[PDB]
Amino acid sequence: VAAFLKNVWAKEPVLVASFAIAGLAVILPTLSPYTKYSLMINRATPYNYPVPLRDDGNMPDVPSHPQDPQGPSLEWLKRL
Amino acid sequence: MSLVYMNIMMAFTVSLTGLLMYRSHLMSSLLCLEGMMLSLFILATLMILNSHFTLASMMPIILLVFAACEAALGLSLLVMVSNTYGTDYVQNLNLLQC
Amino acid sequence: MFMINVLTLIIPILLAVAFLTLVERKVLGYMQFRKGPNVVGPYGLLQPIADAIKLFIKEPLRPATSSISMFILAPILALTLALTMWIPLPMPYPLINMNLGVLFMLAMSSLAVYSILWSGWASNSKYALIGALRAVAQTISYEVTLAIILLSVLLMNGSFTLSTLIITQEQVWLIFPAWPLAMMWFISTLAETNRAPFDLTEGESGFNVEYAAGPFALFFMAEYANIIMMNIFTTTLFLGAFHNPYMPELYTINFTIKSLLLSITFLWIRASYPRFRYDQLMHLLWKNFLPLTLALCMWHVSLPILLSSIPPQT
Amino acid sequence: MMTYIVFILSIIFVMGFVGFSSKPSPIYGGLGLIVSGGVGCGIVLNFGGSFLGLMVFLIYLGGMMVVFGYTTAMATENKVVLGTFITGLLMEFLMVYYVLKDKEVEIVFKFNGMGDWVIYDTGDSGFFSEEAMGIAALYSYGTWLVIVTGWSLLIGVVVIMEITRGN
Amino acid sequence: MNPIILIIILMTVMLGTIIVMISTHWLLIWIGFEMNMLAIIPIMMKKHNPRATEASTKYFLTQSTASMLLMMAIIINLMFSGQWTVMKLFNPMASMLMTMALAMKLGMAPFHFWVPEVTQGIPLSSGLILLTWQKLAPMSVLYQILPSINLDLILTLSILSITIGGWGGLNQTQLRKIMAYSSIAHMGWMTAVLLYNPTMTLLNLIIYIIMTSTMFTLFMANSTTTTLSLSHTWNKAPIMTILVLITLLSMGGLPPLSGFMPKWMIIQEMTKNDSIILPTLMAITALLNLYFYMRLTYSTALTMFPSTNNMKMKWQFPTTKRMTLLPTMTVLSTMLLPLTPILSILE
Amino acid sequence: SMMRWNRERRRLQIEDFEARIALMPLLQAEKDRRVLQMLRENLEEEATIMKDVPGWKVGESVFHTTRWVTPMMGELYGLRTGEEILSSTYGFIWYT
Amino acid sequence: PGIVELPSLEDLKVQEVKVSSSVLKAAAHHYGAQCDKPNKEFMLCRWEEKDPRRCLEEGKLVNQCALEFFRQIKRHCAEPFTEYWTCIDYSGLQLFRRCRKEQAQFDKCVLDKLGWVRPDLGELSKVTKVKTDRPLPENPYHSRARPEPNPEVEGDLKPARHGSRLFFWTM
Amino acid sequence: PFFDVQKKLGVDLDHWMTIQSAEQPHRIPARCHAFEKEWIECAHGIGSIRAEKECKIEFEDFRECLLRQKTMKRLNAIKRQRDKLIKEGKYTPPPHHSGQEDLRP
Ligand SMILES: CCCCCCCCCCCCCCCCCC(=O)OC[C@H](COP(=O)([O-])OC[C@H](O)COP(=O)([O-])OC[C@H](COC(=O)CCCCCCCCCCCCCCCCC)OC(=O)CCCCCCCCCCCCCCCCC)OC(=O)CCCCCCCCCCCCCCCCC
Ligand SMILES: CCCCCCCCCCCCCCCCCC(=O)OC[C@H](COP(=O)([O-])OCC[N+](C)(C)C)OC(=O)CCCCCCCCCCCCCCCCC
Ligand SMILES: CCCCCCCCCCCCCCCCCC(=O)OC[C@H](COP(=O)(O)OCCN)OC(=O)CCCCCCCCCCCCCCCCC
Ligand SMILES: CCCCCCCCCCCCCCCCCC(=O)OC[C@H](COP(=O)(O)OCCN)OC(=O)CCCCCCCCCCCCCCCCC
Ligand SMILES: CCCCCCCCCCCCCCCCCC(=O)OC[C@H](COP(=O)(O)OCCN)OC(=O)CCCCCCCCCCCCCCCCC
Ligand SMILES: C=C(C)[C@H]1Cc2c(ccc3c2O[C@@H]2COc4cc(OC)c(OC)cc4[C@@H]2C3=O)O1
Ligand SMILES: C=C(C)[C@H]1Cc2c(ccc3c2O[C@H]2COc4cc(OC)c(OC)cc4[C@@H]2C3=O)O1
Repeated sequence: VAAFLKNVWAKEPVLVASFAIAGLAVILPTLSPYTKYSLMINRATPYNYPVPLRDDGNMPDVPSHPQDPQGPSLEWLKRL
Repeated sequence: MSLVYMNIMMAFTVSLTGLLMYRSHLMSSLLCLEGMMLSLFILATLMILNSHFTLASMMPIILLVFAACEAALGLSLLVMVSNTYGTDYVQNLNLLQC
Repeated sequence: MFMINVLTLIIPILLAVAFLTLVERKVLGYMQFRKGPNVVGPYGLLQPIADAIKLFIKEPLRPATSSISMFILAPILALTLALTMWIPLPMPYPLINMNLGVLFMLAMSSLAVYSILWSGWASNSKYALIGALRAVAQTISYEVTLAIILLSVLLMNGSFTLSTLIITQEQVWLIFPAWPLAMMWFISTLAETNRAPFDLTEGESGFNVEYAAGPFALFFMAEYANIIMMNIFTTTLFLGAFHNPYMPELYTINFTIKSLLLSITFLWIRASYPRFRYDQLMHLLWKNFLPLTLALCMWHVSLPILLSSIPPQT
Repeated sequence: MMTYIVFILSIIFVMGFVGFSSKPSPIYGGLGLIVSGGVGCGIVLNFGGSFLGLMVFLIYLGGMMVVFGYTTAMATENKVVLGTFITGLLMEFLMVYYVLKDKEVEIVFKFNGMGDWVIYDTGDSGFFSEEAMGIAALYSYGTWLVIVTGWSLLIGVVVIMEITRGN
Repeated sequence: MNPIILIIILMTVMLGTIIVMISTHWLLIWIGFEMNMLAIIPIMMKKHNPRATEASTKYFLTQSTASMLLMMAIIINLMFSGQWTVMKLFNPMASMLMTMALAMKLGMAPFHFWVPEVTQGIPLSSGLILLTWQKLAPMSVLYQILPSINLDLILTLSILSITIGGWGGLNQTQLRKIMAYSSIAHMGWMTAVLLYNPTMTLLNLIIYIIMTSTMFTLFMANSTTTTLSLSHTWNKAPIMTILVLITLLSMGGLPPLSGFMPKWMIIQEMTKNDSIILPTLMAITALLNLYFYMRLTYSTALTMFPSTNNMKMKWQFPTTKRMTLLPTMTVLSTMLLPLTPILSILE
Repeated sequence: SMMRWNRERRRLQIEDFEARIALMPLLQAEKDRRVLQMLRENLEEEATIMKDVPGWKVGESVFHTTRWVTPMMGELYGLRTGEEILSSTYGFIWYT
Repeated sequence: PGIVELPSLEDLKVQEVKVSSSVLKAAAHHYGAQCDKPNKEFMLCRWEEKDPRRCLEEGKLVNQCALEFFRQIKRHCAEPFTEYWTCIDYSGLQLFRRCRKEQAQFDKCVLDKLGWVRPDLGELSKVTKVKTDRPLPENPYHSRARPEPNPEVEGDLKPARHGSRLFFWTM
Repeated sequence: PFFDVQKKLGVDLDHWMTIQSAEQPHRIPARCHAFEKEWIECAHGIGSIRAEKECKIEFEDFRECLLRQKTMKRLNAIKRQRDKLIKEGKYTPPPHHSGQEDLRP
């Protein structure tokens, strides 16, 4: 497992670097803890208007103002 | 309807009649075929951009890619004819009449 | 007022290309333990002027051409494409500020092979046509790695905008996270412009040996109008300078110095090595640059996702 | 005159196809198709399809017609041509005279004769090109499309290497 | 050709047909036809001789022109409907262009002029693929757009295909051209009953595929491409002459064989719809292809022939050729008429 | 360094988009009054032009529905000069 | 069909916010903070009615509350706001990031003289709820009656009466 | 044949690019989103034969949103009568349609 690897690193180091970088690019997003935050930032980016809801009477988790404490927050992004 | 669509379809029909009955170089037939593809690209692009139908914006690229691959395939056939007769004259392609 | 901006773009391009010949001959002279031109002007400064006037009053061939019209269209397309590559270049502000300037420059540089192909058509010499086909296959080979390296870097840019690429490198040069891309990019731009060790138009007779001094001076200068541009493009792409919006000439002096050093680096490469054999640079592209470029394209796809560093879309 | 510029390009586009479907040679046929690709690309760019216009320049002209001119160089070293050219040109200019004197025409479909600046939309799209985000959707919404296209291109490589071998 | 690469390319042919069969979006229909053409081009160039290159170039040009007309039809559908569902079309111009394009992909008249040539230039297995598997996808698209198909166009194409497939095979001594004009005639028989009952179209398609598969499998088993080499079969293997006898009698439509099954049902589904003259002259023309089948088996299959001395060497060796499904396909191509109400499984 | 700076740039992009969002109701109100202004002006000029034509209903909807349809470009800028037409139809496309 | 109803020109007259885009962009965070309620009543009415003719008066309230937003800047903090939107106005992309000290002066003077807290990262993009008194549109698309669906299949499945009934096949 | 593998396996291969009313990136509406939605909700489940005759008005509204033939015909009529009254001289353009009024917002 190290004789063939040293042999291909002595003969074809271009392809060894190629397969190694490709293998890292495949497997490493499944091991990184920051891959969750990529998804989280790309859904926190407001391309559209936050269309308001008609207050039916019972929506406690919806704020009545942007500065209200309920709703989604981005303190995880301001800290990181 | 739109007036530019008439010109793009007329271009398509011009290159379609250029493909059909001339009996000339094979490369000229492939050029007429890719002119047909070009007019299809322009027409699909103007319709999809006109209607603001966002998910079909990737459609003409698909229409490009496949057909350009198709074009590559045609050239290889031509090259095999160009490795058989020395020319791409389509009247050399008459072995299979009998 | 916009026409004044177009002229102050394109006339100093031709002047810089003219004096690049002097810089080439002088820097190649001192690296070869000799001098370059110092007789014709003071310190050789009138050598490109005398050379351009000398070429413009030689007799052209006007040979038996397979096409007269493409013999005319090859210098016109060469100069027109060589001048239109400069119009989205942000230094620090571009002439044409477009959202897709990178893809524009990629497409227009892909259009430059028709000059080589039509110049091989227009000469009746079949060996000049062979050399033109080898030059075209060289250029379309290295356009592949240009496209993929450029895509991998624009995955860190966030857009196809060339002026965004200044905002991208406000903290660090983009040669630090992308130096393998930068070195394959630099050698690939060297192979785009038919520049040594990748030139195959001086020895085994090139595609433009049919042209003599009327169109040739134009072809040549269009060719060097690409070279500076590519280095300027490399300067925008991997060596992004500081931009103060209240003093834009800080960026203009900084990128100008870096682009001069990179064009001199082209001159210093061609004076240091022998040429490739033709299949050796085909071996260099298809078997050495292309697997690494695909691997690093996978790495620069997955890397901003795994570091939570996806750049902004706008 | 500037309001009809898309229309003007379209006329050249039609002319460009009659430029090469008359077929004096695959050389000049390729030249006419390259000029036609440029002007139809200008048509595409004038509706806001900037990425699709640069796909015409990068892939159709810069990628594929290069290979057509290359094969025309390497493999392929009047009256009918000029007659078909002037015939198609007379047909197209009589169509232009009809649709400009009438502002209405019917060859196959019914076509308006005003400019196509009227048929646009008056809104905005915020901080993105809609066409750019629709092409970006190829990787998020277009999974099966990417699969079949990549398999077709891999098969295309395999098929070219099969039939060009001759063994 | 490398057998792994051959498996991959045949799976790509099958995959393109499957993508045309299952997809709801017209672009994926077009993609499946592009995939199918791009994959089938090496199957025709398996032996690498100039006749196969001519045949593949002609097939490429016809299927490429058909694919461009198909995409123009899809694009006019997008103009006049703003959508992409593979269902009925929303413009008679798109209907005409897509019917023309599918007629070019099937090889129906007046676009029949490649089917006898291409089938002649390619081997028997690739001709089997061309005349059986390449019919499945355009018949599926015609099956799904039949609310928009113009009746006069589809019947003109159908009867023109039946007449040209009838009067084109009378002159033929090559077996592949006989199968190709038989293909054109059977596609006319499938598309004339399409707007009346599409289940009988599917019945004709399956019975045709069985009989054509039987004929090409017997051709590969005997290595005969001409009439005269087919006549030299009784002195080598006598049962193979019996099987090409019964299968060619079935393809013309003799009772009580199974190839009488579809077209009789087709006549049975055209008189319900008060069309009497059209299936009458349609089967009049089918009597001409049955008639040259009866010359091509009476004069040159039954009554035994002058042989050659080298055939007496070939008596000492049995057939090691893999005659895959040949007895099953021969039983199904002849003895299936008592199970004629099996057609309801295709509803 | 590119990690820290692209995270900073995403925060700055969210700030720009929220400035846009906060301005969007005022822009929506002005845009609504803009298009109703242009339609009312075109309606009055149609009422003073289209009296010679018999059988003409001024302001007649071409749609069978009674739902509000977003005004087309040639509906709004149909009776104005070619400079404003060219601006509103190719300004963003032709801008630099 | 019918005549499309349009409001008169007096129904469209309101005092316009005649300030530049860099002026609007400079005060945009405090605008979204302080002018929340009429803007959200308008955008709720605008996505619900799907018709701008039914959204004029709420829009006027927007143009009533925006002007009172700027007058309240002009009475108190005209000079730091002017120094701030001038710096916003210099930039071709109108960067907030080039203008942080002028932003700090404007935010300081606004918090001192008006008590306004600038919204944080992630607040103005929230989906908020709006309490209005106007009724819910029962048919915002003006859709007519949908066609009645075809009758579904019911009844237990019996065998075929004497089989296929195909000419002589008794099964 | 239409072997509906996508519904049998419950997978979404290509239903998403099929209509303009489907889920778009960033909630971008098409220009005829409402018309196509109305026509699709009319013609749903009733079959194509009943849809061609019972959903004619929605389909005409949607086709006229797509092509704008009636709107361009009306603009042609108004612009042609306006050109005739300009040539005769019985009409003059107002200052808000000649470009002399410094637009509203
Ligand atoms: C408690 C639980 C357990 C109880 C167990 C009870 C049973 C114990 C015994 C087990 C064995 C049972 C056998 C099957 C049941 C009886 C079948 C029967 O007689 O059907 C009468 C059937 C009609 O008579 P039926 O009075 O209406 O029905 C009386 C029964 O109730 C018949 O029933 P059905 O009324 O329901 O009939 C239904 C319907 C009745 O039919 C109809 O409604 C009319 C449609 C019939 C088809 C017409 C096609 C005409 C064009 C094609 C002609 C082909 C060429 C002729 C043959 C050449 C050689 C292949 O059938 C069909 O449509 C199916 C097609 C005919 C299949 C007949 C069975 C064949 C099995 C053996 C095959 C060997 C070759 C036979 C002849 C092949 C030609 C048919 O007769 C015919 O159609 C004529 C053919 C002769 C019948 C086959 C006799 C089977 C045994 C043959 C032994 C000798 C073999 C010699 C070597 C091979 C030949 C070279
Ligand atoms: C843009 C600014 C400037 C950029 C730098 C360029 C300036 C200096 C230029 C010097 C003169 C060059 C003249 C042209 C030379 C052309 C010939 C040449 O060099 O060919 C290239 C040669 C080709 O090989 P070769 O020609 O030497 O050998 C023959 C080939 N074999 C061996 C197959 C027989 O090398 C390359 O292709 C390398 C390209 C860059 C590689 C980048 C590697 C990145 C490292 C990743 C990590 C690796 C560690 C292991 C894994 C770790 C994982 C965590
Ligand atoms: C799973 C990860 C992702 C994999 C997919 C992505 C790959 C990215 C790079 C793309 C490369 C494309 C072309 C690759 C061709 C490979 C086959 C090959 O080159 O074989 C021939 C070669 C002998 O060379 P020869 O035939 O003589 O060619 C002329 C040069 N002398 O023989 C060789 O060079 C031997 C090659 C095999 C041994 C390479 C081992 C590299 C190990 C690196 C560390 C581990 C990486 C993890 C993944 C495992 C990779 C094996
Ligand atoms: C033998 C024939 C002669 C050969 C020599 C001469 C031709 C070759 C050299 C010239 C090549 C011309 C290329 C012109 C188009 C380049 C692509 C392009 O325009 O991209 C830039 C830009 C896209 O970016 P974006 O920011 O989205 O646009 C502004 C929107 N905010 O888009 C824009 O900014 C859009 C601006 C409006 C539309 C521009 C259309 C230009 C004219 C059409 C092409 C004319 C040339 C035709 C021939 C091409 C080559 C064959
Ligand atoms: C509603 C529609 C849904 C779908 C329904 C199903 C449709 C089925 C259509 C079947 C089409 C089959 C086409 C041929 C088989 C495909 C692969 C192939 O070509 O195999 C032949 C193979 C080639 O091997 P090779 O070495 O190249 O041979 C040259 C000779 N030295 O090997 C040989 O040449 C060996 C010789 C014998 C080959 C006989 C193959 C018979 C295949 C057809 C079986 C009958 C059809 C299936 C049942 C009816 C379905 C409708
Ligand atoms: C553009 C202007 C102003 C003039 C100057 C000029 C030309 C045209 C062509 C050339 C040129 O300058 C130099 C001259 O000398 C060498 C000598 C070389 O090698 C000794 C060499 O090798 C590539 C290249 C060259 C240039 C060359 O070709 O027009
Ligand atoms: C040469 C070909 C293609 C055909 C035509 C033909 C044969 C073989 C044999 C004969 C034949 O012609 C027929 C003509 O008329 C009847 C009519 C008959 O019955 C109606 C009848 O019954 C056995 C027999 C006959 C001839 C007969 O023996 O092969």
